Amino acid sequence: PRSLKKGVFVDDHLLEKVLELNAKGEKRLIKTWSRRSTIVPEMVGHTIAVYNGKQHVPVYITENMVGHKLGEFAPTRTYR
Amino acid sequence: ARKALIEKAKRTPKFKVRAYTRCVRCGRARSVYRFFGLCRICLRELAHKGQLPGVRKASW
Amino acid sequence: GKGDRRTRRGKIWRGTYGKYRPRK
Amino acid sequence: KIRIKLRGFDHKTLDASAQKIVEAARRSGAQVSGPIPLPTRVRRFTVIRGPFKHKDSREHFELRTHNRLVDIINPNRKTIEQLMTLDLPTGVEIEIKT
Amino acid sequence: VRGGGKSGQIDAIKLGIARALVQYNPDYRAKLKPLGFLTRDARVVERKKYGKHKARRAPQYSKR
Amino acid sequence: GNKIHPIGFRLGITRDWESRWYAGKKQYRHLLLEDQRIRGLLEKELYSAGLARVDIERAADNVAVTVHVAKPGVVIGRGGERIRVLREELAKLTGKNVALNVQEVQNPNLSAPLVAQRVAEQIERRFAVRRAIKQAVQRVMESGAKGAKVIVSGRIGGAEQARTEWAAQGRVPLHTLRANIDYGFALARTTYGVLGVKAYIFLGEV
RNA sequence: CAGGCCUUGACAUGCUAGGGAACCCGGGUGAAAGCCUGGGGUGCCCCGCGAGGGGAGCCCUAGCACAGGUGCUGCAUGGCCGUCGUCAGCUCGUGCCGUGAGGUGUUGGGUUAAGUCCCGCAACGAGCGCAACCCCCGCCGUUAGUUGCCAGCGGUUCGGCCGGGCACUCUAACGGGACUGCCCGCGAAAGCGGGAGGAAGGAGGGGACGACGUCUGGUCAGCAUGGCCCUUACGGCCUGGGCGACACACGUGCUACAAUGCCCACUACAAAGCGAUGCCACCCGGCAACGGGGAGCUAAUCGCAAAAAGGUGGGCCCAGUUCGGAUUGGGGUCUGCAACCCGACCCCAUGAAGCCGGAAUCGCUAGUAAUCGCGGAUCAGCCAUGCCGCGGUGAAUACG
Ligand SMILES: [K+]
Ligand SMILES: [K+]
Ligand SMILES: [K+]
Ligand SMILES: [Mg+2]
Ligand SMILES: [Mg+2]
Ligand SMILES: [Mg+2]
Ligand SMILES: [Mg+2]
Ligand SMILES: [Mg+2]
Ligand SMILES: [Mg+2]
Ligand SMILES: [Mg+2]
Ligand SMILES: [Mg+2]
Ligand SMILES: [Mg+2]
Ligand SMILES: [Mg+2]
Ligand SMILES: [Mg+2]
Ligand SMILES: [Mg+2]
Ligand SMILES: [Mg+2]
Ligand SMILES: [Mg+2]
Ligand SMILES: [Mg+2]
Ligand SMILES: [Mg+2]
Ligand SMILES: [Mg+2]
Ligand SMILES: [Mg+2]
Ligand SMILES: [Mg+2]
Ligand SMILES: [Mg+2]
Ligand SMILES: [Mg+2]
Ligand SMILES: [Mg+2]
Ligand SMILES: [Mg+2]
Ligand SMILES: [Mg+2]
Ligand SMILES: [Mg+2]
Ligand SMILES: [Mg+2]
Ligand SMILES: [Mg+2]
Ligand SMILES: [Mg+2]
Ligand SMILES: [Mg+2]
Ligand SMILES: [Mg+2]
Ligand SMILES: [Mg+2]
Ligand SMILES: [Mg+2]
Ligand SMILES: [Mg+2]
Ligand SMILES: [Mg+2]
Ligand SMILES: [Mg+2]
Ligand SMILES: [Zn+2]
Repeated sequence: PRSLKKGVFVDDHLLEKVLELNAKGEKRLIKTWSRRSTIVPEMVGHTIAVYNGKQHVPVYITENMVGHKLGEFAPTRTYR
Repeated sequence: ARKALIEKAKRTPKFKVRAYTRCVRCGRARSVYRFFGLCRICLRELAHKGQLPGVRKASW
Repeated sequence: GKGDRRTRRGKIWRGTYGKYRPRK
Repeated sequence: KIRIKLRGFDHKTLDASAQKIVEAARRSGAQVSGPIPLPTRVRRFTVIRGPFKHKDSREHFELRTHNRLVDIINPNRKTIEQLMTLDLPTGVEIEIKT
Repeated sequence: VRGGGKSGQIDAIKLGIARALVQYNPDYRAKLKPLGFLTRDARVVERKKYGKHKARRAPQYSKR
Repeated sequence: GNKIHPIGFRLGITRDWESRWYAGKKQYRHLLLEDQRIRGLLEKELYSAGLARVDIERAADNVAVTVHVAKPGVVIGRGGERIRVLREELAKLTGKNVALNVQEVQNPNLSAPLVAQRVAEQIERRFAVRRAIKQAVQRVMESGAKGAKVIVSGRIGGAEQARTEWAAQGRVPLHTLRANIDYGFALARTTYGVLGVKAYIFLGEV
């Protein structure tokens, strides 16, 4: 039962940094702190290193994991 | 209540959802009333002194 | 009971409105 | 038709002061609509008595805002003489509406 | 009738009726008093105190 | 750790507020931070004058600020050289064309805050505590009064273990509302920490 | 906590110096901080015809005096609070008794909620406490009618809507009233037990009030403060994370396990409060949360606001059920820069435990318990089932 509204949020830090990598083919890795940003299509086939709060975790973004947010793939806590 | 945090006054939050009352008298940031700008403690003190017009000891 | 979101009481207790408890 | 509300914290001043406006017209105006009470708006403040913990103590404080009406029907022109600058209260506020 | 609840009112009505019924004929007090309909029930919702869940009902303390 | 403030406990009765004025939920706080800041400067300044009370009245941008002092001299100054500085220094903080009286305390030995300050001073002056207390009560108990009492906190004479010395005379029925007990607290900074002096002076009755 | 950064600072008072005044708009890299940089801009004093020169305020660099620490010590401390405990007790003055610590008073008999009062007494009196003066509730009056009503009577757009009246209700100021005063019985008194009259009867209910002191009680993270300790950092900025973890255990609670009950209709009766950049009537879109538009409020005048339990009618027929609503898929609305971690709120689908709880253990003596709903502080929103108040309905029992 998730939600947000009409305007799908994404931080332009990497947006105008992810598409900017497209107008040149592709790239490899992107160091980010903004896990607040919603994963959109122009990312599919990329590798975004998200931040735990300690380190940057590589995250090969895929087709299905679109509607989700970067943070959902960067587990914060460490357990048994 | 480190001076560095009594900077709250900024009003230059960059995002208004960062603003936060904070007692004007003791810097208190945890039980600050609106109508006084004073925390629950400071309010008790000055109230006793009578430096808060009208504010009397309620009973009933 | 006061804990069933979809009942008259559910809404009242939770102090909300909706299909199961319209605003007059 | 002179409506003048009287709001204050002190029911004695806002009361005497209120009966000041009443006579400063009973010598130059309609019998006036007399001094009307009007419910008081109490504001309560409840705080844990001491600092740190002890959440079961607390002390209760209230700010009682008393009110009044007065109201001088018959816009007497001779009344504003006695009711111009012949006041004395210190914690009272006054609203004038015709 | 106004204020309160229908059962409170029922008792209020009980007063007026006997209070008016007395003004009508003061010789009626002598028969009403023995059953005190002339008395005003002072029992009123007792205030809620702090520290207590509701006036008298106190919180529950664990393995003291 | 009990006992309510004697003043706060007697506001509606034998004892009136030190700030009389109505305000709305939009200005009350402002007319307070300021109203308080007034007491802030006046306290640091008119110290030597020995300021007992600092009433303050307000209206449409008006201000009373009646300052009660034992020695009004230091207040006013040379002819009027000072009561002018501290009024221009005052109205500077708050552009409200503020008045500024200077009442005189008839017998400062019935002014609890003063009596407290007195004892407080003597303590910073390495004096003997018990004496000052006994004296204070006497001075106050002699200048008329139906009762009096003084309480110095702890760490007496720099003594490792804090204590609490007091002594008093006449009556000081803190439980009776219809009394009138000027209360006055005075701190006392030292080389070995703070001390707290408290003063009570049972003046009238009904 | 990790990482990127400032280091005379985010904030005080000052200082000697190269320099440009102030303060306005820019651009690079940036996660943001920062850091590098571009123009706009030459006001104010005393000189000088002028170029310009030296000063004021301000800011800027480099070096100072110093800022800053929610760093340690609540046994170095102030202040405030908790606690025994609203328990009825703790003391003093003078006298008297003891070599003395100390005693007497305060013990004793009656009595009381009470060191409350009476009677006794080498004690006579006092303080601090009890009580009483303060608040709220219960009856009546006086003052006061843009809130009350045909109480009356006159017009109904049948709405106290009109007229106009304050009498009622109420609102809120001020007073009246209760004193064991009156009657009988007991007593020596104080004061019991009964009766009358009264709204109210013997502290009429409920508050605020908590003595000398005791826990080396609590708080250095509210604040204040002595002493230690750090100063390119234990100080400061920021982005992100964590305070929300989960094999487990406990406290306080919420919702239940159902028929005296649960649904859906329709209907009736409260009090307190709150409402500018906020309550939001009404109308329209949507199942709805909510969205549009939009009247009124500056608030006894408008709004929050439906009170709910109750009542009338209908359904369910004893089933894990039309009980219970956990969990989990979906699809949405909002606030907010932003709801992954980690927000409520709708709507569809899911429909878990739970048939009243071992040993133990808690509350409450009357408008109390139990039960029902309403408001507020804080607050963008909210994780409030918390807390502080509010008013409906309204018991059981106390031999001892
Ligand atoms: K129930
Ligand atoms: K201690
Ligand atoms: K289960
Ligand atoms: Mg958005
Ligand atoms: Mg500090
Ligand atoms: Mg906030
Ligand atoms: Mg705050
Ligand atoms: Mg159900
Ligand atoms: Mg109740
Ligand atoms: Mg007192
Ligand atoms: Mg020139
Ligand atoms: Mg301690
Ligand atoms: Mg302490
Ligand atoms: Mg500790
Ligand atoms: Mg003696
Ligand atoms: Mg002997
Ligand atoms: Mg002797
Ligand atoms: Mg003795
Ligand atoms: Mg004895
Ligand atoms: Mg006594
Ligand atoms: Mg009446
Ligand atoms: Mg007798
Ligand atoms: Mg008392
Ligand atoms: Mg300790
Ligand atoms: Mg302890
Ligand atoms: Mg301690
Ligand atoms: Mg926590
Ligand atoms: Mg329950
Ligand atoms: Mg049942
Ligand atoms: Mg609609
Ligand atoms: Mg619709
Ligand atoms: Mg979240
Ligand atoms: Mg069953
Ligand atoms: Mg009891
Ligand atoms: Mg609620
Ligand atoms: Mg809220
Ligand atoms: Mg939650
Ligand atoms: Mg709630
Ligand atoms: Zn404060």
